[PDB]
Amino acid sequence: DLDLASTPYKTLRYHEKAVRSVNFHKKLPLFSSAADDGTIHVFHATVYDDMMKNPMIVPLKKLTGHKVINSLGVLDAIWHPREAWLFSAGADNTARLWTT
Amino acid sequence: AREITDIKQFLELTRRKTATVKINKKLNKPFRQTKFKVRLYTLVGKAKKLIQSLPPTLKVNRL
Amino acid sequence: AKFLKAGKVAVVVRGRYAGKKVVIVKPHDEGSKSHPFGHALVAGIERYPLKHGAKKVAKRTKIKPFIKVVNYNHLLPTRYTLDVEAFKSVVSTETFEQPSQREEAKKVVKKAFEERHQAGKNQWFFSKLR
RNA sequence: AUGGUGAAAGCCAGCUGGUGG
RNA sequence: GAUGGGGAAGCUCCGUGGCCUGAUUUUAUGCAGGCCACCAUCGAAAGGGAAUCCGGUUAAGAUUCCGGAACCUGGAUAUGGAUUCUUCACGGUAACGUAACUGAAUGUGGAGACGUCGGCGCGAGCCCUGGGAGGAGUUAUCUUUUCUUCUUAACAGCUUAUCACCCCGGAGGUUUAUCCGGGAUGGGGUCUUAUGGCUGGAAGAGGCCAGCACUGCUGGCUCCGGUGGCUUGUGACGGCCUGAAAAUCCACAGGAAGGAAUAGUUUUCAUGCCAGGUCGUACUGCUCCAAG
Repeated sequence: DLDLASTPYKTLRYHEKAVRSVNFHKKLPLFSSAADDGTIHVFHATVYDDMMKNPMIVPLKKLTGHKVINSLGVLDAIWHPREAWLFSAGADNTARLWTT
Repeated sequence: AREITDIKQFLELTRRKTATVKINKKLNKPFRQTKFKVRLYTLVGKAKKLIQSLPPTLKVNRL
Repeated sequence: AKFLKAGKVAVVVRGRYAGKKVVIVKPHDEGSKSHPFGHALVAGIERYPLKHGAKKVAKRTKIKPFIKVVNYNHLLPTRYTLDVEAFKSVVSTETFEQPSQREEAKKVVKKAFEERHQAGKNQWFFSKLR
């Protein structure tokens, strides 16, 4: 939080391996997190900024499918500009697209 | 006394016993700048956004 | 060629790791695009396996390994050698410089050394320099 | 008498010319 | 200088234990073992030593009083994290680095803590002044003239490294002053922050002016530069025979000790709280600052 303090406001540790890609959705408030364990998660955030209040964050659901190869899982991901669709890549020479 | 540049950090101190607001003038074109200090912490429509949002449990005197 | 082939024992000299014995997995005399010079790949133990009630024994036998590339200038040649192919599959040039495979290689090395100090073999490697 | 008190080395250029002091 | 002792009948003289472990210690509730090496004290208000700076106050006081803002020693501690899903973490080959990330005996290292002198880089004070903003003065002779004000603290984060050190290299670089090399010239980097710039402190302080009150207030300015001799602190080199002691802090080799299921261990991490005694302290004054 660039307005609260230098240190992170909150930290997550549910990931079982190194986190490789984290990006913000261009339109929606959701942000995705992926790691080498082949697990992808998406969190909703209360981006409200009309008042001096911290944003509330909630998990949505777990995602998987990027089998770990050579200990490497999800390599990179990117959010769709306008809809809650996520593109993911992995070490298995395969990429997966997730939709509602 | 520290170079705090965070607004919510200052608000936490205010919400944590009287503040003060300082007004200064400078040119780069001429421009106005203001400071907010509490008991030392001194933060650098920012003035309105800060003052109007101040909790009623605090007293602030200009200059 | 040089005698610093796979399985050759070595000791770190710089990076504050001096005194920690390491085992050479594979040498690179010509180096690579990164580190274009003679440098070897080595693995070692950060903590040595130093009327017991069978509980302190497990703690003593616990080993914390480390893996890192080291230049020839920071290696002490050793007159001893031991088996290294037991974990060459996970410890390789590709594994270095790319997570999280470093953690898996460290875990494999830890398991191998825990299953090596027990039923003593290659004792000189597990000896800490005072 | 008794018992106390005080005080020019070096180095640069071609033996000759130079720098440091 | 007492003290373990020794002369002198004699006042008097000479001589320079406190720590750890154990089921409570088998003929029965009476104590066993292991560590190390010595001699108190006094003697420095110019030595070492943890810590405060700006403005104002008097009939005498202040770095003590006040207004403002920090620093150092010690302790219960309270919260969050870290230690990682579980038992004392990592990154780069490297100089090295992280907010934290247990360390007993035993040995060692750094600071403390160490002569004298020559030169040079750097911060910065002084001498000088350019442009500009206000006050004062000469002025029959010439003078866009002479004086005068333009100030920025302890402390904390950035930023800042001569020196020193690390990777490629394989036959000249360099100081004021001759110093370095078969590992140099060069290319690529790390670090000890001396004092340099920023901000907060801090313009609300102080100072330079104008106005009116008839016992104060209201308006502005307090700016932007430069290099040409004196000075100080430090850094880095170079000439000659070893220039103190102790107190106190930190680290290193060390791996005994302790670490899990209605809070595993700790708080060299961050925030917060409390206390910090006695004396000297006014004045005068062998030793301190010195413009052109």
